[PDB]
Order: sequence, then C-alpha cells, then structure tokens
Amino acid sequence: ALSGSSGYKFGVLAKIVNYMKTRHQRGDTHPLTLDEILDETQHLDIGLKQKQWLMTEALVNNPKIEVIDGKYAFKPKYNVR
Repeated sequence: ALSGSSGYKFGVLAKIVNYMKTRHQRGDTHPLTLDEILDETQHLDIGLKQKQWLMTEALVNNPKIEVIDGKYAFKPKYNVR
C-alpha cells in the first residue's frame, strides 16, 4: 500500500492533468503529443518506466485525457461546465 508516501507516477500524472486542464482552459484545447506534455510538466528526463506507463496506462485510462489525433487532449464535455 501507499503507506510510505504518494508521489511516484501520481504526482507527475496530476501535474499533467493540471497542466492540460490549464492550457485547455485559457484556449489551447487542441491535442498535444506525449513529448509536448513532458516539457511543460517538467518531465522530459522522466524515465522509460513512467514514459511507457503514461502512454499505455495513464493517458488512456484517465477519463480527463481524451485521445483524438493519436495525441492526448483534455476532456471538457460531460465533466466540466
């Protein structure tokens, strides 16, 4: 269980969601590649483990993340008003 702490994966994912949410809020609701997200979220160095997990777990199961032109976008509809 997460008895020790809670940051690995979770923190980065929350920052990605928050980032996309904010960038989407101001006007850039357009989709963004995985790499484009890393930079703005300060997760360029990241690591193969997280990078892969984001691609084949986080940015696919996360409801707020909408897959459009293969890239990852934020989901406004049926969630935010």
